[PDB]
Amino acid sequence: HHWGYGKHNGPEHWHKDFPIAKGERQSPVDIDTHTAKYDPSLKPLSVSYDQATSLRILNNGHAFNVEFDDSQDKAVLKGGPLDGTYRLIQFHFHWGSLDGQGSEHTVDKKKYAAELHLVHWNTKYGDFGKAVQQPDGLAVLGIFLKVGSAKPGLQKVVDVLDSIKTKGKSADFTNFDPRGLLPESLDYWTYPGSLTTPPLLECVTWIVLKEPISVSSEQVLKFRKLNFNGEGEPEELMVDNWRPAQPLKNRQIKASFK
Ligand SMILES: CN1CCN(C(=O)c2ccc(S(N)(=O)=O)cc2)C[C@@H]1Cc1ccccc1
Ligand SMILES: [Zn+2]
Repeated sequence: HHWGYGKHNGPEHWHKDFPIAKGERQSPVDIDTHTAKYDPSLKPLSVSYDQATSLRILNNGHAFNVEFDDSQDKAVLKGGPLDGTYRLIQFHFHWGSLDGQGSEHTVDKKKYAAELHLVHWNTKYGDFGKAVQQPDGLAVLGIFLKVGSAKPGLQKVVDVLDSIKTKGKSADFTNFDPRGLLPESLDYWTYPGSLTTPPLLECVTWIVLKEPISVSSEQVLKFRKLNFNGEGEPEELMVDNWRPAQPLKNRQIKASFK
């Protein structure tokens, strides 16, 4: 009876195995755009993905992860609110059963069709497993997806999903360039939070881009053909793999822009 996104094991149940679910810096949150304060001391974000080495794509039963070689400073996130150098380890998405839901963060209570999480760890902690034990261990770059025009740099991801339909399937996924998933603007909101899945560790500096990317209805439909289940198990479509907004509590969301 493991955690997931069903009626019996979904987000309202997680606190029983992961009591930090009710903690003081849980993610995601609603971004109230009128209350977020411009912080003119925030620096521009530095996204340095030119030497990124993608390796593999994995259906983990909760989402799919595009994994990178993080054994050197190849694809890194710096600046913005961050002190030091954060290495890209993987990206994944959260999405809905319908275009009107799927994002984890909301903006003035608006839900987007999906949300991309580019996950990075602070190199001062040496490995990802050590970093998630620290309050400044991770930086997750969050990008909203809306349905409209296709995102050409997403199609190589969409086209491999048939090969990883079920939990535990992986596929080679070399030479994928995550720069093709970014919007034009790097304007962002930032706040201290958590992993949005168990173990819900309070180790993330969230950086949420204001500008969503557009994907096509056909691209997101292909996300919704994935399976939560393993091969030869009853089919349960991988949809609505998002945690809803959690209480902001004693936190301030800062804006990089006016
Ligand atoms: C390493 N795994 C397995 C997968 N996972 C994560 O690494 C992770 C990353 C990003 C997010 S998010 N949606 O961007 O906030 C959520 C979870 C969870 C988990 C983390 C973990 C940490 C310590 C002990 C055991 C497991
Ligand atoms: Zn995520």
